[PDB]
Amino acid sequence: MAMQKLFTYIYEFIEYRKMVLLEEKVPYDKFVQMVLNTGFFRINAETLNHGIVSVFIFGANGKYVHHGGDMRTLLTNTLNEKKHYEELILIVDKPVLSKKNILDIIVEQRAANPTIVINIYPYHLFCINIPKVSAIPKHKLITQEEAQEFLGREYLQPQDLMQISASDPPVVWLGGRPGDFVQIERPSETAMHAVVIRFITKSKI
Amino acid sequence: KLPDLSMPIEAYIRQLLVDPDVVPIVSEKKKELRVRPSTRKEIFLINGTH
Amino acid sequence: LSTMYSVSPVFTSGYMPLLYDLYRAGYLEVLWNPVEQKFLQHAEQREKE
Amino acid sequence: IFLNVENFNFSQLLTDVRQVPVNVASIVKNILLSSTSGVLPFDEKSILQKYAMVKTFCKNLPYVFINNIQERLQTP
Amino acid sequence: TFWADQQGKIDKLYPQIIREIFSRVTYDTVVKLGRSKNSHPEKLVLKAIQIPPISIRPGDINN
Amino acid sequence: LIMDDLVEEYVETEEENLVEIVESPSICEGFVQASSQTLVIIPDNERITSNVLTTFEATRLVAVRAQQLAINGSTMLKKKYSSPIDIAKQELFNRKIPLLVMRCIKVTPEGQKIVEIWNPREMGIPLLD
Repeated sequence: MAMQKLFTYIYEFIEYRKMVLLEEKVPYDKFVQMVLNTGFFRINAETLNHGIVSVFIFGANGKYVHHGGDMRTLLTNTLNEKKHYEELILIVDKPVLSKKNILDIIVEQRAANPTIVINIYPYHLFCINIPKVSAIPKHKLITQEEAQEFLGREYLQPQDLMQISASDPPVVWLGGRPGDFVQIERPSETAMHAVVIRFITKSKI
Repeated sequence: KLPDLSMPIEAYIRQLLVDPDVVPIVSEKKKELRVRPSTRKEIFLINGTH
Repeated sequence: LSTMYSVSPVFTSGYMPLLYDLYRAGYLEVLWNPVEQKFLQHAEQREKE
Repeated sequence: IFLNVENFNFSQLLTDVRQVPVNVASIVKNILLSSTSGVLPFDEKSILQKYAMVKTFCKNLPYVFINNIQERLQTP
Repeated sequence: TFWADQQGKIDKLYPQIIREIFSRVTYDTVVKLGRSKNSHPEKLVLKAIQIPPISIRPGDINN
Repeated sequence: LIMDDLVEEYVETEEENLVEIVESPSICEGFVQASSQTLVIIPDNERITSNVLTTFEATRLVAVRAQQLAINGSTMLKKKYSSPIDIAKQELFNRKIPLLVMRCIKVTPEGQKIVEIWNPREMGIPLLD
């Protein structure tokens, strides 16, 4: 049921990122038909900063996740269009994150376009509303000014803070980038909730 | 230390190479100037390789 | 009480040292009860002993 | 908070009791027992003043984590 | 013991030969290979070993 | 031929997984001394640490004062006590201790030792008597 959950939840992922939808929305059946035929589905979203975010939903048995050359060609072609392309999101199956060759083309493309953010994510990252999960506390990105004043009061450097990966599901849904700060309201059984600020580091892959 | 001009061109270039800042340029084909560094020395060839 | 017990007083904004000294010696009751002279003489008796 | 805690646990039930540094009710009971009075007459000014003191004390409570100096300065 | 195998040509890499090899390594190569300038391979061959203080070998390790 | 005192060969198995260029100048190699620090005392109104001595701080103050009274003994106390420990405890309680508490908040890379200086004679004392 991975594809159904992906279809219903990727759009709320886009909305939670405060991104306006582009193109249109297609039914489930047409969605899986495109996924099986073309090998992937592409969703285009626009950020508040007038940038463009493209979400690529690849198939588990698709050719684009079995041959590295096809993925290289797709990334080169998509990055060759005329759009701001703030972030590229590629949603793949879990074993695809283990096939080292695909990760190698991902790294090569990331090096090719430094200003362009390319991240590859598993299916389970978008198969549930992550911010609504009970076990996940409320994560919120704090601006650099608030983080700087907090660090100045505490006589701390950003590297002294507790770390959080940019591939952390709450951070992914927030859109946090490495070097940013996330304020987390965690429930507490000693103080009846607490506030912690974590430093966003390099995403796994 | 402190090389001296008394000797012909030897043991005054050798003592010069004792200083890390003084690096030589080597051709490996010319026989006019041949010195043996007292210690291990980093050199550059006439083309540029270190 | 300073002349009779090691509670040499100082005053700060929150008088936190004042309360801490009223805790070690006992006599925290002066904050809400008039007493004062009740265990002042008890302090005299203790110092004499 | 403690119903959310129930949700990501197997058998961690919401409880009415908490571990706190100060047992306020015990302090109030001790002061009332040591009080040389009882059933004070109605006083609007006194009641409102006590409410204001409690509200200010709650507002200045996190200053026990810093010092009396910052509490006096009312720094953020 | 290290052995130098040149397509079947077998010759023993003695510590003196190894020091001759390691003394030709530049500090540029050492740095570009992720090693500190205090970790030059020339220090891996010892012509003067340190006999420890008698405080750690009281009157067996002295045999 | 039978030897009993074996040494039990010792094995480590879990390997660690820690995650121009000239010879060396007189700066990169060397200078182990570490640059001297300047004492940046935080102003009294900017201090954020507690105005109450911790039991660690009060205990250390009493221990230091009593050890100093062991070799010295010129005391400002009024009542005479027969032990340096009691004298130091009463000095702390009578707010006559001649010591100060420095709380090193941070050591900066630029070479500043940012500290808060606290006077135990204007502080809360948590000790018993």
